[PDB]
Amino acid sequence: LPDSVDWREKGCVTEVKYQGSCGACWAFSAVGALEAQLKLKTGKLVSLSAQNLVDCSTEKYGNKGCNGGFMTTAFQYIIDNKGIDSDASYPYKAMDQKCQYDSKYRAATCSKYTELPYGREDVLKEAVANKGPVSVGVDARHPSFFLYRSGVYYEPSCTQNVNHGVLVVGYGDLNGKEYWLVKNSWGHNFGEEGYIRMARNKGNHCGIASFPSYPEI
Ligand SMILES: C[C@@](C#N)(COCc1ccccc1)NC(=O)[C@H](CC1CCCCC1)NC(=O)N1CCOCC1
Repeated sequence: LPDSVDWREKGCVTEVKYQGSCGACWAFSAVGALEAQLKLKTGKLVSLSAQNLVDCSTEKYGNKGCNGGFMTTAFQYIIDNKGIDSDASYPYKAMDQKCQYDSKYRAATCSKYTELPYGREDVLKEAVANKGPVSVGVDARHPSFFLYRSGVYYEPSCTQNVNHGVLVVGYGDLNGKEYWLVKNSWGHNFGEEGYIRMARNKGNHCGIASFPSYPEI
């Protein structure tokens, strides 16, 4: 496997989004993963509608919109629905709205998704290298997480009790510290222009490899 990977260098990652006061991290995590697959398949990089997921992949999928959801059930919604609209056609309002999906604005489809084995960072590395960005959940409730600015994030108080959906778009080594390159959805003001390098091969730090999954087209 390559020593380092950065899907941003392959034009497979869209701009960092700002979720605001709506707990739609799971939706942003899901579309980010599909966006990479879409690019890989069609050659075009297009942001997908996180709102579409918020408004439509709901109760039947065990999701609660601005109050939380799952990346895997979101993927299944896209599969069941036969598509997801583009972010441009169905803009993010950081609010729970009535489902307004319209296939005339479909920008991607999904045929299946895969959930990686719990806590295996070697398997996650392989997926990130061979398949593309992977949706994951991390424990982001520690004060240090919000204040992250640079370097490789390592928080002794972190746990494998995950609560925030984000996206791994690569991995590498910085000054002797292995890391996972994570795309967040708290805008460009957060961390490194919206990204955070989280400790890798440090005993599944913050549960990063606890619940990984990726979709395919
Ligand atoms: C709302 C949230 C998103 N957005 C942020 O959580 C609160 C929070 C606040 C600040 C910093 C970190 C986390 N999380 C979710 O949507 C998480 C994502 C999920 C991803 C897979 C692994 C488990 C976690 N889901 C979630 O909270 N629910 C799942 C569905 O029922 C409702 C609750």
